[PDB]
Parts: sequence; structure tokens; C-alpha cells
Amino acid sequence: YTSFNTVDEWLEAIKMGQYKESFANAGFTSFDVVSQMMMEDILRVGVTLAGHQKKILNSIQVMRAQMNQIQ
Repeated sequence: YTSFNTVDEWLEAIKMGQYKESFANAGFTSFDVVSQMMMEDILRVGVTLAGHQKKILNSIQVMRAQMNQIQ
């Protein structure tokens, strides 16, 4: 899940490291907030490629659902 003490690691794990710069500079610096990100947020941090938006959004959805189990 959390094999990443950090958001940069996670983005790296899902091969989306190219966005760390974007994510950081937008305040999405923890999994707490990241896991609440919606498509809108993904667009704002500037993710414009359809495949990336998806890969990311879907990872976030797994992240969020998992966090929710361990409330």
C-alpha cells in the first residue's frame, strides 16, 4: 500500500514521478490530502494526459478505500 513514507515515492511507484514537482507545488504533500483528490485536482496540479489522470485517479481510489478500512 504504503510502501511509501511519501507522496513522491508513491508517484514514483506508479511511474508518475514526472508530476511530483506539480503535486508538491499544489499542497498535495501527504497521503491524507492526496487520497481526497478528485479529477478536478488532478487537472489543476496539471495532469493533462488521459492515461495519467486515470492511472492516478484509480490509485488514489485504492489508497482512499484502503485508508477507510483501517479508519
